[PDB]
Amino acid sequence: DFEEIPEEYLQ
Amino acid sequence: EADCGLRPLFEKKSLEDKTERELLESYI
Amino acid sequence: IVEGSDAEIGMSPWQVMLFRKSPQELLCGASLISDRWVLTAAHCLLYPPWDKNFTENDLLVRIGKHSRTRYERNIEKISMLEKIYIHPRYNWRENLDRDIALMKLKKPVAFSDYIHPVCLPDRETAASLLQAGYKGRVTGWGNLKETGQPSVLQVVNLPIVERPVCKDSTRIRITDNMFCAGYKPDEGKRGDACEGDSGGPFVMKSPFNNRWYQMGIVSWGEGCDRDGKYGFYTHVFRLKKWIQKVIDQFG
Ligand SMILES: N[C@H](Cc1ccccc1)C(=O)N1CCC[C@H]1C(=O)NCc1cnccc1Cl
Ligand SMILES: *[C@@H]1O[C@H](CO)[C@@H](O)[C@H](O)[C@H]1NC(C)=O
Ligand code: NA
Ligand code: NA
Repeated sequence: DFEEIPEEYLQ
Repeated sequence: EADCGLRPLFEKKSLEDKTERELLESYI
Repeated sequence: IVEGSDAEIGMSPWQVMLFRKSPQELLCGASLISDRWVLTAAHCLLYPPWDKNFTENDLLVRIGKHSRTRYERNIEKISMLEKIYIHPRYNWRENLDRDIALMKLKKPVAFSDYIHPVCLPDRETAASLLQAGYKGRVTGWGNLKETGQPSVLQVVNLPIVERPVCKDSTRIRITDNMFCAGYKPDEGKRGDACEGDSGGPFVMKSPFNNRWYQMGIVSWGEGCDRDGKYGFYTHVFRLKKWIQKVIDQFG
């Protein structure tokens, strides 16, 4: 339901 | 900090939001 | 938020969204109180009855948001957590007494038109404004009704309620570390926090210095926007000594 956020923030 | 609670798009430009007056009116 | 309205752009620039990394989902509201500190409800991070016990690496905070679900490129800023601090006497066992937590960000967030901290109350501002009938403002991306979800941040203004009325509305034991707010059945108007609004701010605009102060944290209720029920909020000033101790020691 949420737009994916930039991968940099999940590293 | 010293600038807390002053919103860039409202207080800082002396613009009021649509319902803040409702709060002020209740502060009797 | 039930029976509220869409926030204006930049209306609540201290609004923070607590976001779960995996699965990606909204966890709670929160508020920005400085460039490195975020305030929320303890139950947003720790609530054993529901098997909730988040650690720093489970979470992100998203600051400067308006849309609930969109990634707001060039506007919102996403920050990782350095450390979580929960009130040592937070009562998750009984009644959510002292429902407060701080989160220290790994890096300071840059302030902007959409990102700016709220003030915490001193004793006098609290004494002057925390009075029955005085209205505060609650914001969040939580559910629009008890039993759906908003496109953008919601806002509702609600009056503080007399303590005896708060007490008489519920079987749960209330304490001096809580206050309640909402309209009475006879007053006509409506509105409440709901699921998903947890941890967000109850704010008041001081008529003395025209600054916004966070008086409460969305803590608990029984249902959402029920007649004869009221929302309960952590009393931020009553717990400010703890807030200050944490910030002074770990800042
Ligand atoms: N419904 C419970 C009532 C309660 C209160 C104290 C102790 C145990 C249970 C509640 O609000 N809870 C249980 C734990 C967290 C909190 C919550 O959901 N808060 C968010 C909320 C949900 N629905 C309506 C209003 C609110 Cl503030
Ligand atoms: C919650 O998590 C922490 C750390 O993983 C743990 O030490 C604690 O015992 C857990 N339960 C609590 C605080 O009730
Ligand atoms: Na009671
Ligand atoms: Na109600």
